[PDB]
Amino acid sequence: RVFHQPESLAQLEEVVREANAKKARIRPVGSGLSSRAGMVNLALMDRVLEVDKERRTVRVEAGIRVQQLVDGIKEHGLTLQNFASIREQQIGGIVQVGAHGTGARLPPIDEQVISMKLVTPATGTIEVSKEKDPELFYLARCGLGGLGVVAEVTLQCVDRQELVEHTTVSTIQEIKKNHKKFLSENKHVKYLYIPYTDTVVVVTCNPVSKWKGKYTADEALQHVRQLYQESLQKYRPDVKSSNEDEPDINELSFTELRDKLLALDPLNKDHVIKVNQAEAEFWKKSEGYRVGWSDEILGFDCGGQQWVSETCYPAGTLSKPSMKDIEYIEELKQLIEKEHIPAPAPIEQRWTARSKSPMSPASSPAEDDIFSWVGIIMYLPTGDARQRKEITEEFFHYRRMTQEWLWDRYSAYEHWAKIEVPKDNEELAALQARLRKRFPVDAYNTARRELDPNKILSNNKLDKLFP
Repeated sequence: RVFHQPESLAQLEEVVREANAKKARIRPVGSGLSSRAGMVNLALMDRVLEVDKERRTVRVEAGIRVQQLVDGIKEHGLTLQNFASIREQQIGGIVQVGAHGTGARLPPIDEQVISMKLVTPATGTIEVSKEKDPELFYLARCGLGGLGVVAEVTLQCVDRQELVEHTTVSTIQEIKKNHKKFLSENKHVKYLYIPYTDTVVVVTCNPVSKWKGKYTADEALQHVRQLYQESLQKYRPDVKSSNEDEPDINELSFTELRDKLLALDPLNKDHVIKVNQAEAEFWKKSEGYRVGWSDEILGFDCGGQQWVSETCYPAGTLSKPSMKDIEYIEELKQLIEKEHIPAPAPIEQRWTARSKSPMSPASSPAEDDIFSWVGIIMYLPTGDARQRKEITEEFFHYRRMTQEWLWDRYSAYEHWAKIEVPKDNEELAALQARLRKRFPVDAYNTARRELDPNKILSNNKLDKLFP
Protein backbone atom coordinates (compact mmCIF):
# COMPACT_ATOMS: atom_id res chain seq x y z
CA ARG A 1 0.00 0.00 0.00
CA VAL A 2 1.69 3.17 -1.30
CA PHE A 3 0.14 6.61 -0.78
CA HIS A 4 1.23 9.79 -2.57
CA GLN A 5 0.12 13.37 -1.90
CA PRO A 6 2.31 15.68 -4.01
CA GLU A 7 2.21 19.33 -2.97
CA SER A 8 3.45 20.77 -6.29
CA LEU A 9 3.73 19.97 -9.98
CA ALA A 10 7.41 19.09 -9.54
CA GLN A 11 6.58 16.51 -6.86
CA LEU A 12 3.79 15.00 -9.02
CA GLU A 13 6.18 14.75 -11.94
CA GLU A 14 8.67 12.92 -9.72
CA VAL A 15 5.94 10.50 -8.62
CA VAL A 16 4.94 9.57 -12.18
CA ARG A 17 8.56 9.32 -13.35
CA GLU A 18 9.46 7.19 -10.31
CA ALA A 19 6.54 4.83 -11.01
CA ASN A 20 7.37 4.54 -14.71
CA ALA A 21 10.93 3.33 -14.07
CA LYS A 22 9.74 0.69 -11.59
CA LYS A 23 6.86 -0.03 -14.01
CA ALA A 24 4.58 0.19 -10.97
CA ARG A 25 0.92 1.24 -10.95
CA ILE A 26 -0.60 4.51 -9.76
CA ARG A 27 -4.25 5.47 -9.29
CA PRO A 28 -5.24 9.16 -9.32
CA VAL A 29 -7.94 9.82 -6.73
CA GLY A 30 -10.26 12.52 -8.06
CA SER A 31 -9.04 12.86 -11.64
CA GLY A 32 -11.41 10.76 -13.73
CA LEU A 33 -13.69 7.76 -13.76
CA SER A 34 -13.99 5.97 -10.42
CA SER A 35 -6.18 -2.56 -5.55
CA ARG A 36 -2.40 -2.94 -5.67
CA ALA A 37 -2.02 0.46 -7.34
CA GLY A 38 -0.47 3.33 -5.41
CA MET A 39 -2.88 6.13 -4.59
CA VAL A 40 -1.89 9.63 -5.73
CA ASN A 41 -4.03 12.42 -4.26
CA LEU A 42 -3.95 15.92 -5.78
CA ALA A 43 -5.81 17.67 -2.94
CA LEU A 44 -2.69 19.68 -1.98
CA MET A 45 -2.20 21.08 -5.51
CA ASP A 46 -5.02 23.56 -4.98
CA ARG A 47 -3.71 27.09 -5.54
CA VAL A 48 -4.85 29.74 -7.99
CA LEU A 49 -1.86 30.56 -10.20
CA GLU A 50 -3.07 33.38 -12.48
CA VAL A 51 -6.20 35.54 -12.74
CA ASP A 52 -6.54 37.65 -15.91
CA LYS A 53 -9.42 40.06 -15.32
CA GLU A 54 -9.12 41.49 -18.84
CA ARG A 55 -9.51 38.14 -20.62
CA ARG A 56 -11.62 36.75 -17.73
CA THR A 57 -9.50 33.60 -17.46
CA VAL A 58 -7.99 31.74 -14.51
CA ARG A 59 -5.14 29.23 -14.28
CA VAL A 60 -5.32 26.79 -11.37
CA GLU A 61 -3.77 23.56 -10.17
CA ALA A 62 -6.17 20.72 -10.95
CA GLY A 63 -6.60 19.56 -7.35
CA ILE A 64 -8.46 22.71 -6.31
CA ARG A 65 -12.10 22.32 -5.30
CA VAL A 66 -14.81 24.28 -7.10
CA GLN A 67 -15.78 26.27 -4.00
CA GLN A 68 -12.13 27.20 -3.41
CA LEU A 69 -11.86 28.36 -7.03
CA VAL A 70 -15.02 30.49 -6.79
CA ASP A 71 -13.89 32.14 -3.54
CA GLY A 72 -10.49 32.83 -5.10
CA ILE A 73 -11.68 34.63 -8.24
CA LYS A 74 -14.60 36.30 -6.44
CA GLU A 75 -12.31 39.14 -5.32
CA HIS A 76 -11.47 39.81 -8.99
CA GLY A 77 -15.09 40.12 -10.12
CA LEU A 78 -15.06 36.73 -11.85
CA THR A 79 -17.06 33.53 -11.48
CA LEU A 80 -17.47 30.23 -13.28
CA GLN A 81 -19.63 29.95 -16.39
CA ASN A 82 -21.57 26.95 -15.06
CA PHE A 83 -21.60 24.63 -12.06
CA ALA A 84 -22.18 20.88 -11.98
CA SER A 85 -23.54 18.87 -9.07
CA ILE A 86 -21.57 19.49 -5.86
CA ARG A 87 -19.01 22.27 -5.44
CA GLU A 88 -16.97 19.67 -3.52
CA GLN A 89 -15.24 18.10 -6.53
CA GLN A 90 -11.75 18.82 -7.81
CA ILE A 91 -11.73 20.75 -11.07
CA GLY A 92 -9.45 18.28 -12.87
CA GLY A 93 -11.81 15.36 -12.34
CA ILE A 94 -14.89 17.42 -13.24
CA VAL A 95 -13.40 18.36 -16.62
CA GLN A 96 -12.08 14.84 -17.33
CA VAL A 97 -15.61 13.35 -17.08
CA GLY A 98 -17.36 16.12 -19.04
CA ALA A 99 -19.56 17.45 -16.23
CA HIS A 100 -22.11 20.14 -16.99
CA GLY A 101 -24.67 22.57 -15.66
CA THR A 102 -27.80 23.79 -17.45
CA GLY A 103 -28.37 26.37 -20.18
CA ALA A 104 -29.05 25.80 -23.87
CA ARG A 105 -26.26 28.19 -24.91
CA LEU A 106 -23.81 27.13 -22.16
CA PRO A 107 -21.49 24.22 -23.04
CA PRO A 108 -20.25 21.53 -20.63
CA ILE A 109 -17.37 22.31 -18.27
CA ASP A 110 -14.75 20.63 -20.48
CA GLU A 111 -15.51 23.21 -23.20
CA GLN A 112 -14.54 25.97 -20.74
CA VAL A 113 -10.91 24.76 -20.66
CA ILE A 114 -8.49 26.84 -22.74
CA SER A 115 -5.36 24.76 -21.99
CA MET A 116 -3.99 22.30 -19.48
CA LYS A 117 -0.83 20.57 -18.27
CA LEU A 118 -0.75 16.80 -18.84
CA VAL A 119 1.75 14.77 -16.80
CA THR A 120 2.25 11.72 -19.03
CA PRO A 121 4.18 8.61 -17.95
CA ALA A 122 6.14 8.42 -21.23
CA THR A 123 6.76 11.99 -22.45
CA GLY A 124 6.69 13.87 -19.15
CA THR A 125 4.57 17.00 -18.79
CA ILE A 126 3.03 18.50 -21.92
CA GLU A 127 1.04 21.69 -22.43
CA VAL A 128 -1.96 21.27 -24.74
CA SER A 129 -4.35 23.86 -26.21
CA LYS A 130 -6.02 24.70 -29.52
CA GLU A 131 -2.58 25.86 -30.76
CA LYS A 132 -0.33 23.27 -29.03
CA ASP A 133 -1.15 19.72 -30.15
CA PRO A 134 -4.88 20.47 -30.61
CA GLU A 135 -5.72 16.90 -31.63
CA LEU A 136 -4.46 15.66 -28.27
CA PHE A 137 -5.89 18.70 -26.46
CA TYR A 138 -9.51 18.03 -27.42
CA LEU A 139 -9.16 14.27 -26.86
CA ALA A 140 -7.65 14.68 -23.39
CA ARG A 141 -10.00 17.47 -22.24
CA CYS A 142 -12.68 14.83 -21.65
CA GLY A 143 -10.04 12.09 -21.48
CA LEU A 144 -11.58 10.22 -18.51
CA GLY A 145 -8.23 10.33 -16.70
CA GLY A 146 -6.64 7.83 -19.06
CA LEU A 147 -4.21 9.90 -21.12
CA GLY A 148 -2.40 11.31 -18.09
CA VAL A 149 -2.78 13.16 -14.82
CA VAL A 150 -4.11 16.69 -15.37
CA ALA A 151 -1.94 18.95 -13.21
CA GLU A 152 -3.08 22.47 -14.21
CA VAL A 153 -5.96 23.95 -16.22
CA THR A 154 -6.73 27.39 -17.62
CA LEU A 155 -10.46 28.14 -17.52
CA GLN A 156 -12.55 30.68 -19.40
CA CYS A 157 -14.55 32.62 -16.79
CA VAL A 158 -17.31 35.23 -16.92
CA ASP A 159 -18.18 38.28 -14.86
CA ARG A 160 -19.69 37.66 -11.43
CA GLN A 161 -23.40 38.46 -11.73
CA GLU A 162 -26.45 38.42 -9.48
CA LEU A 163 -29.11 36.05 -10.83
CA VAL A 164 -32.90 35.91 -10.45
CA GLU A 165 -34.15 32.34 -9.98
CA HIS A 166 -37.80 31.88 -10.97
CA THR A 167 -39.72 28.76 -9.88
CA THR A 168 -43.06 27.96 -11.52
CA VAL A 169 -45.23 24.87 -11.96
CA SER A 170 -46.67 23.83 -15.30
CA THR A 171 -47.52 20.74 -17.34
CA ILE A 172 -46.10 18.89 -20.32
CA GLN A 173 -48.83 20.19 -22.63
CA GLU A 174 -48.24 23.83 -21.65
CA ILE A 175 -44.46 23.32 -21.75
CA LYS A 176 -44.61 21.98 -25.32
CA LYS A 177 -46.19 25.27 -26.42
CA ASN A 178 -43.48 27.43 -24.81
CA HIS A 179 -40.44 25.12 -25.05
CA LYS A 180 -38.63 26.97 -27.85
CA LYS A 181 -39.21 30.26 -26.03
CA PHE A 182 -38.15 28.73 -22.70
CA LEU A 183 -34.79 27.47 -23.98
CA SER A 184 -33.98 30.54 -26.11
CA GLU A 185 -34.88 33.40 -23.75
CA ASN A 186 -33.58 32.00 -20.44
CA LYS A 187 -29.88 31.72 -19.64
CA HIS A 188 -30.45 28.74 -17.33
CA VAL A 189 -33.51 26.48 -17.35
CA LYS A 190 -34.35 23.04 -16.00
CA TYR A 191 -37.55 20.99 -15.77
CA LEU A 192 -38.30 18.84 -12.71
CA TYR A 193 -40.78 16.03 -13.42
CA ILE A 194 -42.76 14.24 -10.71
CA PRO A 195 -43.60 10.61 -11.55
CA TYR A 196 -47.28 9.57 -11.34
CA THR A 197 -48.36 13.24 -11.43
CA ASP A 198 -48.81 15.82 -14.18
CA THR A 199 -46.98 18.60 -12.30
CA VAL A 200 -43.72 19.82 -13.86
CA VAL A 201 -41.50 22.28 -12.00
CA VAL A 202 -39.83 24.91 -14.21
CA VAL A 203 -36.78 26.73 -12.82
CA THR A 204 -35.20 29.60 -14.77
CA CYS A 205 -32.17 31.70 -13.86
CA ASN A 206 -31.25 35.00 -15.53
CA PRO A 207 -29.05 37.99 -14.66
CA VAL A 208 -30.71 40.74 -12.66
CA SER A 209 -31.51 44.01 -14.39
CA LYS A 210 -29.02 46.70 -13.36
CA TRP A 211 -31.95 49.16 -13.54
CA LYS A 212 -35.32 47.69 -12.50
CA GLY A 213 -33.89 45.24 -9.98
CA LYS A 214 -48.27 33.93 -2.00
CA TYR A 215 -48.06 30.93 0.35
CA THR A 216 -45.69 31.11 3.31
CA ALA A 217 -42.90 28.56 3.61
CA ASP A 218 -44.69 26.91 6.54
CA GLU A 219 -47.94 26.96 4.57
CA ALA A 220 -46.32 24.97 1.75
CA LEU A 221 -44.77 22.36 4.07
CA GLN A 222 -47.94 21.75 6.11
CA HIS A 223 -49.35 18.83 4.11
CA VAL A 224 -45.89 17.26 3.84
CA ARG A 225 -45.41 17.42 7.62
CA GLN A 226 -48.76 15.73 8.27
CA LEU A 227 -48.40 13.08 5.56
CA TYR A 228 -45.20 12.12 7.37
CA GLN A 229 -47.18 11.81 10.61
CA GLU A 230 -49.88 9.71 8.93
CA SER A 231 -47.11 7.53 7.49
CA LEU A 232 -45.18 7.49 10.78
CA GLN A 233 -48.37 6.18 12.43
CA LYS A 234 -49.33 3.70 9.68
CA TYR A 235 -46.11 1.87 8.74
CA ARG A 236 -44.39 1.71 12.15
CA PRO A 237 -47.31 1.28 14.59
CA ASP A 238 -44.92 0.79 17.53
CA VAL A 239 -43.27 4.19 16.94
CA LYS A 240 -44.44 7.79 17.50
CA SER A 241 -45.51 7.36 21.11
CA SER A 242 -45.06 11.12 20.85
CA ASN A 243 -43.01 13.50 18.74
CA GLU A 244 -40.19 12.68 21.18
CA ASP A 245 -39.01 9.41 19.60
CA GLU A 246 -37.53 11.61 16.89
CA PRO A 247 -36.11 15.18 16.69
CA ASP A 248 -38.41 18.08 15.90
CA ILE A 249 -39.62 17.49 12.34
CA ASN A 250 -40.13 21.24 12.00
CA GLU A 251 -37.01 23.09 10.78
CA LEU A 252 -36.32 20.14 8.46
CA SER A 253 -36.16 21.17 4.82
CA PHE A 254 -38.42 19.67 2.17
CA THR A 255 -35.52 17.62 0.77
CA GLU A 256 -34.85 16.15 4.22
CA LEU A 257 -38.58 15.53 4.69
CA ARG A 258 -38.81 13.72 1.34
CA ASP A 259 -35.87 11.53 2.35
CA LYS A 260 -37.53 10.65 5.67
CA LEU A 261 -40.88 10.00 3.97
CA LEU A 262 -39.55 7.68 1.26
CA ALA A 263 -37.44 5.73 3.75
CA LEU A 264 -40.56 4.41 5.52
CA ASP A 265 -41.36 2.16 2.52
CA PRO A 266 -39.25 3.09 -0.52
CA LEU A 267 -40.14 0.08 -2.70
CA ASN A 268 -43.93 0.38 -2.33
CA LYS A 269 -45.29 2.18 -5.39
CA ASP A 270 -48.47 3.06 -3.49
CA HIS A 271 -46.47 4.88 -0.82
CA VAL A 272 -44.20 6.58 -3.37
CA ILE A 273 -47.26 7.81 -5.27
CA LYS A 274 -48.50 9.45 -2.06
CA VAL A 275 -45.09 11.04 -1.46
CA ASN A 276 -44.88 12.27 -5.06
CA GLN A 277 -48.39 13.74 -4.88
CA ALA A 278 -47.40 15.57 -1.70
CA GLU A 279 -44.31 16.86 -3.53
CA ALA A 280 -46.39 18.16 -6.44
CA GLU A 281 -48.60 20.01 -3.95
CA PHE A 282 -45.52 21.45 -2.23
CA TRP A 283 -44.15 22.88 -5.48
CA LYS A 284 -47.55 24.32 -6.41
CA LYS A 285 -47.31 26.38 -3.21
CA SER A 286 -43.64 27.28 -3.81
CA GLU A 287 -43.73 29.53 -6.87
CA GLY A 288 -41.80 32.78 -6.64
CA TYR A 289 -38.45 34.45 -7.14
CA ARG A 290 -35.03 34.20 -5.50
CA VAL A 291 -32.00 36.45 -5.97
CA GLY A 292 -28.43 35.32 -5.38
CA TRP A 293 -25.03 35.19 -7.00
CA SER A 294 -24.57 32.64 -9.78
CA ASP A 295 -22.48 30.28 -7.64
CA GLU A 296 -25.09 30.07 -4.85
CA ILE A 297 -28.02 29.82 -7.30
CA LEU A 298 -26.47 27.19 -9.60
CA GLY A 299 -24.42 25.37 -6.95
CA PHE A 300 -25.70 22.51 -4.80
CA ASP A 301 -25.22 22.32 -1.02
CA CYS A 302 -25.11 19.13 1.08
CA GLY A 303 -27.65 16.61 -0.17
CA GLY A 304 -27.36 12.92 0.59
CA GLN A 305 -26.76 9.43 -0.75
CA GLN A 306 -28.60 8.55 -3.94
CA TRP A 307 -28.41 6.48 -7.10
CA VAL A 308 -28.45 8.62 -10.25
CA SER A 309 -28.42 7.67 -13.93
CA GLU A 310 -28.05 10.66 -16.26
CA THR A 311 -28.04 10.32 -20.05
CA CYS A 312 -27.25 12.84 -22.80
CA TYR A 313 -29.14 12.85 -26.09
CA PRO A 314 -29.53 15.34 -28.95
CA ALA A 315 -32.43 17.78 -28.87
CA GLY A 316 -31.99 19.60 -32.19
CA THR A 317 -31.11 23.30 -32.44
CA LEU A 318 -32.36 26.45 -30.69
CA SER A 319 -33.65 27.64 -34.06
CA LYS A 320 -35.41 24.29 -34.64
CA PRO A 321 -35.82 22.16 -31.51
CA SER A 322 -36.61 18.56 -32.40
CA MET A 323 -38.96 18.36 -29.37
CA LYS A 324 -37.53 14.88 -28.75
CA ASP A 325 -36.16 16.05 -25.40
CA ILE A 326 -39.76 16.29 -24.14
CA GLU A 327 -40.89 13.09 -25.89
CA TYR A 328 -38.15 11.13 -24.09
CA ILE A 329 -39.73 12.23 -20.80
CA GLU A 330 -43.24 11.34 -22.00
CA GLU A 331 -42.10 7.78 -22.73
CA LEU A 332 -40.07 7.55 -19.51
CA LYS A 333 -43.03 8.47 -17.30
CA GLN A 334 -45.07 5.94 -19.30
CA LEU A 335 -42.57 3.16 -18.57
CA ILE A 336 -42.51 3.96 -14.85
CA GLU A 337 -46.30 3.66 -14.58
CA LYS A 338 -46.53 0.62 -16.86
CA GLU A 339 -43.91 -1.29 -14.84
CA HIS A 340 -45.03 0.08 -11.43
CA ILE A 341 -41.51 1.35 -10.71
CA PRO A 342 -41.46 3.15 -7.30
CA ALA A 343 -39.73 6.14 -8.86
CA PRO A 344 -39.44 9.22 -6.61
CA ALA A 345 -39.10 12.87 -7.58
CA PRO A 346 -37.53 14.64 -9.31
CA ILE A 347 -36.60 13.39 -12.74
CA GLU A 348 -34.26 16.24 -13.66
CA GLN A 349 -33.96 17.58 -17.22
CA ARG A 350 -31.21 20.02 -18.22
CA TRP A 351 -29.69 21.29 -21.48
CA THR A 352 -26.22 22.15 -22.77
CA ALA A 353 -24.65 23.39 -25.98
CA ARG A 354 -22.28 21.14 -27.91
CA SER A 355 -18.75 20.25 -26.85
CA LYS A 356 -15.68 20.03 -29.08
CA SER A 357 -14.20 17.25 -26.93
CA PRO A 358 -14.87 14.12 -29.03
CA MET A 359 -15.23 11.88 -25.96
CA SER A 360 -17.97 14.12 -24.54
CA PRO A 361 -21.57 12.81 -24.72
CA ALA A 362 -22.49 16.27 -26.08
CA SER A 363 -19.84 16.18 -28.81
CA SER A 364 -20.92 17.38 -32.26
CA PRO A 365 -19.26 19.01 -35.29
CA ALA A 366 -22.31 21.32 -35.52
CA GLU A 367 -21.86 24.39 -33.31
CA ASP A 368 -25.61 25.01 -32.90
CA ASP A 369 -26.46 21.46 -31.75
CA ILE A 370 -28.08 21.30 -28.32
CA PHE A 371 -28.31 18.31 -25.98
CA SER A 372 -30.69 17.27 -23.22
CA TRP A 373 -29.45 15.66 -20.00
CA VAL A 374 -32.03 13.64 -18.04
CA GLY A 375 -31.36 12.10 -14.63
CA ILE A 376 -33.43 9.41 -12.91
CA ILE A 377 -32.96 9.04 -9.16
CA MET A 378 -33.60 6.75 -6.22
CA TYR A 379 -32.71 7.74 -2.67
CA LEU A 380 -30.64 5.66 -0.26
CA PRO A 381 -31.39 5.90 3.47
CA THR A 382 -28.46 5.64 5.85
CA GLY A 383 -28.85 2.54 7.98
CA ASP A 384 -29.78 -1.05 7.21
CA ALA A 385 -27.51 -2.53 4.56
CA ARG A 386 -30.35 -4.92 3.72
CA GLN A 387 -32.70 -2.16 2.55
CA ARG A 388 -29.84 -0.37 0.78
CA LYS A 389 -29.26 -3.56 -1.22
CA GLU A 390 -32.90 -3.92 -2.28
CA ILE A 391 -33.12 -0.26 -3.30
CA THR A 392 -29.94 -0.68 -5.35
CA GLU A 393 -31.46 -3.74 -7.03
CA GLU A 394 -34.62 -1.81 -7.90
CA PHE A 395 -32.57 1.12 -9.22
CA PHE A 396 -30.49 -0.97 -11.63
CA HIS A 397 -33.72 -2.49 -12.97
CA TYR A 398 -35.13 1.05 -13.24
CA ARG A 399 -31.95 2.11 -15.07
CA ARG A 400 -31.98 -0.96 -17.34
CA MET A 401 -35.55 -0.26 -18.53
CA THR A 402 -34.54 3.19 -19.78
CA GLN A 403 -31.37 1.72 -21.29
CA GLU A 404 -33.14 -1.06 -23.22
CA TRP A 405 -36.31 0.84 -24.21
CA LEU A 406 -35.04 4.37 -24.83
CA TRP A 407 -31.30 5.00 -25.21
CA ASP A 408 -30.63 3.51 -28.66
CA ARG A 409 -33.84 5.08 -29.99
CA TYR A 410 -32.93 8.61 -28.84
CA SER A 411 -29.16 8.26 -29.41
CA ALA A 412 -28.63 8.67 -25.67
CA TYR A 413 -25.31 8.01 -23.93
CA GLU A 414 -24.65 7.96 -20.22
CA HIS A 415 -22.78 10.61 -18.25
CA TRP A 416 -19.23 9.33 -17.76
CA ALA A 417 -19.36 9.95 -14.00
CA LYS A 418 -22.47 7.74 -13.68
CA ILE A 419 -21.64 4.97 -16.16
CA GLU A 420 -21.92 1.41 -14.83
CA VAL A 421 -20.16 -1.59 -16.37
CA PRO A 422 -22.44 -4.62 -16.87
CA LYS A 423 -21.50 -7.97 -15.37
CA ASP A 424 -22.97 -10.13 -18.14
CA ASN A 425 -20.56 -10.40 -21.06
CA GLU A 426 -23.39 -10.19 -23.61
CA GLU A 427 -24.42 -6.74 -22.37
CA LEU A 428 -20.75 -5.82 -21.96
CA ALA A 429 -19.87 -6.65 -25.57
CA ALA A 430 -22.89 -4.65 -26.76
CA LEU A 431 -21.84 -1.61 -24.70
CA GLN A 432 -18.29 -1.72 -26.09
CA ALA A 433 -19.59 -1.82 -29.66
CA ARG A 434 -22.10 0.95 -28.92
CA LEU A 435 -19.48 3.31 -27.50
CA ARG A 436 -17.26 2.46 -30.48
CA LYS A 437 -19.99 3.76 -32.81
CA ARG A 438 -20.30 7.12 -30.98
CA PHE A 439 -16.79 8.03 -29.79
CA PRO A 440 -13.31 7.68 -31.38
CA VAL A 441 -12.22 4.68 -29.33
CA ASP A 442 -9.41 3.80 -31.75
CA ALA A 443 -7.86 7.27 -31.60
CA TYR A 444 -8.35 7.25 -27.81
CA ASN A 445 -6.63 3.89 -27.27
CA THR A 446 -3.84 4.87 -29.68
CA ALA A 447 -2.98 7.94 -27.60
CA ARG A 448 -3.19 5.86 -24.40
CA ARG A 449 -0.65 3.35 -25.74
CA GLU A 450 1.69 6.15 -26.85
CA LEU A 451 1.48 8.26 -23.67
CA ASP A 452 1.45 5.27 -21.28
CA PRO A 453 3.08 2.17 -22.79
CA ASN A 454 3.71 0.47 -19.42
CA LYS A 455 -0.01 0.79 -18.52
CA ILE A 456 0.71 2.63 -15.27
CA LEU A 457 -2.50 4.69 -15.62
CA SER A 458 -5.08 2.00 -16.31
CA ASN A 459 -8.41 1.19 -14.64
CA ASN A 460 -10.56 -1.90 -14.88
CA LYS A 461 -13.41 0.40 -15.93
CA LEU A 462 -11.49 2.05 -18.78
CA ASP A 463 -10.13 -1.31 -19.95
CA LYS A 464 -13.70 -2.65 -19.93
CA LEU A 465 -15.20 0.37 -21.72
CA PHE A 466 -12.48 0.63 -24.40
CA PRO A 467 -10.73 -2.73 -24.98
